[PDB]
Amino acid sequence: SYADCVCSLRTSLAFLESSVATLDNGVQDFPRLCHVLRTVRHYELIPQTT
Amino acid sequence: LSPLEQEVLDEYERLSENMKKLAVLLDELASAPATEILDGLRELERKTSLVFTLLKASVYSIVLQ
Amino acid sequence: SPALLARVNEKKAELENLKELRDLSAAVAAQMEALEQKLSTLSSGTEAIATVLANWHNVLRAISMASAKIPPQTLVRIP
Amino acid sequence: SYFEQQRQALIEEIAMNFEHVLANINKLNRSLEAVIAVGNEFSSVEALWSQFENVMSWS
Amino acid sequence: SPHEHQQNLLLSRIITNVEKLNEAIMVMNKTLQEINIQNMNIELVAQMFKNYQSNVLFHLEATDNLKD
Amino acid sequence: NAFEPAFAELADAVADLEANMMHFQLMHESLARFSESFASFLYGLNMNAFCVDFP
Amino acid sequence: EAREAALRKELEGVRKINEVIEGMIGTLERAKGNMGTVSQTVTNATTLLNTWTRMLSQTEHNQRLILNPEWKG
Amino acid sequence: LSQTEHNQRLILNPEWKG
Amino acid sequence: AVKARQLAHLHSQLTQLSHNLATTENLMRMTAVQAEAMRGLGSWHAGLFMAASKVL
Amino acid sequence: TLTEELEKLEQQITLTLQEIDSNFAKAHRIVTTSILPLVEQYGEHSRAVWEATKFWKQFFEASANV
Amino acid sequence: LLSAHLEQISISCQGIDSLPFPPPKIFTNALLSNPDITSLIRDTEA
Repeated sequence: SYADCVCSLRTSLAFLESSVATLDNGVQDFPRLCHVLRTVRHYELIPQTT
Repeated sequence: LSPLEQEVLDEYERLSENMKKLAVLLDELASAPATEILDGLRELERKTSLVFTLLKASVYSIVLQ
Repeated sequence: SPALLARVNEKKAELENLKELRDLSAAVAAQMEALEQKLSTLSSGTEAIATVLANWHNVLRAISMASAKIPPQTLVRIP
Repeated sequence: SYFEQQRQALIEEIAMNFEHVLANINKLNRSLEAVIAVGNEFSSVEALWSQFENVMSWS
Repeated sequence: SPHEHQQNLLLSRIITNVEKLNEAIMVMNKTLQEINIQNMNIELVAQMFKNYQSNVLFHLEATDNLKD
Repeated sequence: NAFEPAFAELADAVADLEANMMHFQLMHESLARFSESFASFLYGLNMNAFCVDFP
Repeated sequence: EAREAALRKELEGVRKINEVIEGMIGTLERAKGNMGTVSQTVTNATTLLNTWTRMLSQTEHNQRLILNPEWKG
Repeated sequence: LSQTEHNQRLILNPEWKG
Repeated sequence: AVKARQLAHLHSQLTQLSHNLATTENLMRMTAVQAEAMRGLGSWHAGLFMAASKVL
Repeated sequence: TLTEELEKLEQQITLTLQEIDSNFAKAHRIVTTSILPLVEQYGEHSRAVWEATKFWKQFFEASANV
Repeated sequence: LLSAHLEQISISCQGIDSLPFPPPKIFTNALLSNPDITSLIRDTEA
């Protein structure tokens, strides 16, 4: 029982580590653009012609 | 119809207000104590075992030995 | 007695397994926390693109109002 | 039917908050059941010290 | 024996948490699967504008480009 | 008219609430009896120590 | 008018819902106070258990001192 | 389109300021 | 009974583990690709509006 | 010593089991906390993006359809 | 149907809030929270 538990749980954590690792390699650039667009977000619109 | 308007408007206003109260109250009421409860209860297990579970231990030990 | 010595050896192995399981569970929860951080970052990026749709949506409606002219001042908002 | 349109939109808003609260209580109810499930170690223990207080009014 | 009773009870609350956890995960995967369908469209459009930029860049560089 | 199955879901939720609340009521009573026994226990223990505090 | 019938029936159903809501919020706040009592109860229980813990600790210390071959008043 | 490319390259630049 | 429950827990664990790992690996790789796609997309549109600002 | 270590390690085992349960439930709480609404928000914004692409896709379809 | 759902929820609401949950009919708390002069038990029922 415990053998299956440790092996399977270890594999689970390993794949979770893989998940987060690839996510680091593929999402780490977002905060830059997030800060950028947060600075760009100042929007207000009143159509003078309408 | 202004009376129908007043009815549905006021009634739904009460419902929306009550639902906001529901969300806030239910979330806090059922979230805040929950963590405290389980923390104190895992510690309670750690404590109660030292009076009751040890009682079973000693009983088994003596009766078997 | 010696059989019980073997029993405690079995329990030793079980406790070692349990310690490893505990360590793994802690690591799991740590990964869940990290996961939540990354998911938040993802949602931030999505919000950015939602801002982009807001730009083009206002564009389209602004044009359609000018395009649909079928019979003013310059007051606008410049953040 | 302008107010009827408002009625439709507002009852849908009500339904949104309604279902939102439903999901909240569901995850909470799971917490509740888990809590009592962990807390059910008080049957024999309570019975034991119930016998204690019973024997206090015995001798 | 009493230790075993305690262990079985803790194991019971464990198993209940296991089932609740995994049921939530089933909902998670189901949600993501439904979401996934609403992503390929956007992915296609992304690659479309990507190659648009690539090809127009290559052609502008071919003609009298007006970059830096 | 609009929230018929929604109210059916509410009926189910309140049923679960009734179950959990009954367990709370019961278990709190159990703990009340527990606490009262141990309270009176240690109370009298303190009383004996309060009366004949040893050297 | 049919609109008046719709108006009154709307008020009736929504008011029934409101009354049920009022009782529901009252139930929840009552439960809030109950949970507060519960928290205080277990807090006190933990305190007593800790008192017992210290009692057993010092009891062991005292027992070791009692069986010590040397001891004075 | 030209300046858009320039801006895009600046956007994906790891370094950038207001 | 005891080991029946042990293996019941183990079977539930392993079953849902396979499910979760499928979810994890597949959708994570997919979403990483989706993320980079959205990245380039939004960057292109950002520069589009940048050039519009310079056009003003 | 023998029965002493027996009971000691037995208590350690029980404690460790409860600890494992605690960590497990912690992971459960993390998932049930706000991950589901978080992805719902993600998908909502994604849905908005699809509404964004709903326009320009028409032109690509038109190009394919001459 | 409609009234059945309303009545059902109301029944559960009544049965739940009407639950005589254990109130402060407790000795223990004050017994070891209010260290005062000895007496039998004096629940601060003010």
